[PDB]
Amino acid sequence: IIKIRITLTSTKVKQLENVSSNIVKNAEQHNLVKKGPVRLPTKVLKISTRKTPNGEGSKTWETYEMRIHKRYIDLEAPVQIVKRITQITIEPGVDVEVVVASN
Amino acid sequence: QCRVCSSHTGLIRKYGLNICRQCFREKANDIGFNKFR
Amino acid sequence: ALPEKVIKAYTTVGSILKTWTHGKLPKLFKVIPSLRNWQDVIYVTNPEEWSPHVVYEATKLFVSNLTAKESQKFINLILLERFRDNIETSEDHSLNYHIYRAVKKSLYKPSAFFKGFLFPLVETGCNVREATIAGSVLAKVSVPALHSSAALSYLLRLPFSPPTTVFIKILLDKKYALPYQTVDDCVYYFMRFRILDDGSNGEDATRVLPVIWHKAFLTFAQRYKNDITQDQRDFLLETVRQRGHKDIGPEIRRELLAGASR
Amino acid sequence: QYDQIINGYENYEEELEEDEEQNYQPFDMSAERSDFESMLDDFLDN
Amino acid sequence: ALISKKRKLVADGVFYAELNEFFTRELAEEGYSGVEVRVTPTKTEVIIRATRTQDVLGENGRRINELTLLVQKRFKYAPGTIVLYAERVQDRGLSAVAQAESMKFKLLNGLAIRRAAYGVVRYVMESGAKGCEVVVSGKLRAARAKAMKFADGFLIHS
RNA sequence: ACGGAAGGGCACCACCAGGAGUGGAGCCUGCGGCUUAAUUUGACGGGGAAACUCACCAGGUCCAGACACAAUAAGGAUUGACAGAUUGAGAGCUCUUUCUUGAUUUUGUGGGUGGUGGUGCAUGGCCGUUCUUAGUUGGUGGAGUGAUUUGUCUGCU
Ligand SMILES: [Mg+2]
Ligand SMILES: [Zn+2]
Repeated sequence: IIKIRITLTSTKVKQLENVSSNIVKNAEQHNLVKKGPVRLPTKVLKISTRKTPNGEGSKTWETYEMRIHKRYIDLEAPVQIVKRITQITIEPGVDVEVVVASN
Repeated sequence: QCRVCSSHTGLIRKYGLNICRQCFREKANDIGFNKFR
Repeated sequence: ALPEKVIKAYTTVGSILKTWTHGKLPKLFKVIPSLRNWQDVIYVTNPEEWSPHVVYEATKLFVSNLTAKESQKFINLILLERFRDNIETSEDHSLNYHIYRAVKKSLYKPSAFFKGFLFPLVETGCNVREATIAGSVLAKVSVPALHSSAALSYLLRLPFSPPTTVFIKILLDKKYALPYQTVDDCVYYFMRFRILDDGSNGEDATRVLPVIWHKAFLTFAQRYKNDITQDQRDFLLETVRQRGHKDIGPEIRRELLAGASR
Repeated sequence: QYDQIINGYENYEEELEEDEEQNYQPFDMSAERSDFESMLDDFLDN
Repeated sequence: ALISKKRKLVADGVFYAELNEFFTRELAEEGYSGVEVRVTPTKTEVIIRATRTQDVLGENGRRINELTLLVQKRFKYAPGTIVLYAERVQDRGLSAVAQAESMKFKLLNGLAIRRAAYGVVRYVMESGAKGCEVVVSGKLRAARAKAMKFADGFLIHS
């Protein structure tokens, strides 16, 4: 009997939501008790970059961006279900994390 | 120095990446930094 | 596992040897060559995080205080590592001058160098840079005729690549006294590149051979034309006929013809 | 002369394997120099 | 170990970037298509999707070792915590010759009939095969003749 | 091509109406200038900054030459472990030892090793800029021997 918390972090929402809905429906279709995929605020990391490369012309400015989305799902299952689901769900772009403790 | 082009100058020493701005602007797309706005 | 005394003392000495630039080396670092297990102790000092100065000076100390096998283990596990690491991680892909002078201090024992530096280098992804640099090392340093002949005879049996031919060229430009067996390995090397019409060829038979192979063939045919038999000379003049150069081919052939068999 | 050294150059990994098989010893303090921990004590006292 | 989350992920992006760069520069004459790095509990698996693996896996596998050590020596991995696999050409699970000799040597060495065939079919289907079929015909230590088919995945016959 | 013929835009790096100012003051900071043994240097240099960064100064040190070649050398050419002499500002540096020695020669010559020698030619190519293409192009057709022309225009938009 293991009560585990899972947290995903990704920049591409399609792969992240693919993995999220996969884990959701795969966790309920074999009867588990869970808290649905809770959605943390998409943090938008921006980088201010000067328009001027060569010292010609006045100084005006620009901006680069990244959107980082994070989800979390809570579950209760044995050791084998967690191992197998963690091995099966591995995807590129999406970063999965499995924590066992509840403190 | 910039771990790409032997340059003491331009160094983005932030986050431990240490690429000068010229090379970091090129490697930006391979690192993960893309043009949104 | 080691005593915690050794752990803390040589982690302290390993924090000393990160920044050391002049004066005298630590007392605990100069008593390591005298140890029966210097290799369990030299790791606590953290070998990859010494400054180039400590690389040069530890090279001097350990290649001048250890035996041949111990100098080989040292030059292989630390010097070759730091060499490749400073060439690979630098940004003009150059080598520091202290690591260099250290390689020059590891070629004072040519057996330890060749067996521990050159040979595990050439057989682990020796690119053109590391061999321009190590080729410069070997091209600058004076090495005994016996260890030079043996290293030559090892580089000859190696798979063909432009760096290894740079090396063979360099050891042939030495123009020392090779035993008849070394000259045999040379002739066999320069033989393996001809095309056998009877149905037995590898890739060396039809491949494009650089300027360095014809220069090494030229220097070989220049210094050791009197130390090859008539048969081997006919095989080599055959390799000249098939795989000859526009300008160097005729001069290699002329340097084989102007010689007396043994 | 030559036949002795080329079997050591060409087969240096096998001769290193045999030298390391015959002559490997674990860290022993009483089998080093016996005035060595005298130097461990002499350096660690500054 | 232990870098801040954003810095961890960005440095992993830089890692993939740099290894992709090095692998595009090195395996240019081996039809290199791409790479994928899988982080596992014990080791790190750098899979090389290169459309000429017979050269990437040279004599005695040498050219892979020589590469791993490189991707080790500069990135400072502990000897054994980095492993390079190839994907396309010299994948011995896509050559029916090596698997009929694998089955011949599985039955000759004295294994089982279903373990040899399901093991060979699973290994073929693990190496990136669209499908596999293995037919075992004969006596099977009996007095009457028997034929078995071990099909898995997807094949075309016409 | 060019116009400083005229005509339109169409604009707060233009003007109106203002608003806040700056220029005057102290202090900061960059540039010039002078001064300096040096006051590193480019035209913001991520150029923030007592060591570092230093690229500039006053001195003290190392390490040189691949090699070839001629003498020496084993009854010594000279390389390594140390202790005191040291020793000036800090290190080395040399000679008396206990010692390793043990040809790595010491010294003098030459064409170039060394190119961890930089400059140039050709070739492939990557990053920086421009006509920063924002009205051009060519294709058939017509006219002209031709440069050229028409398309690409009176109109109106
Ligand atoms: Mg016309
Ligand atoms: Zn750069």
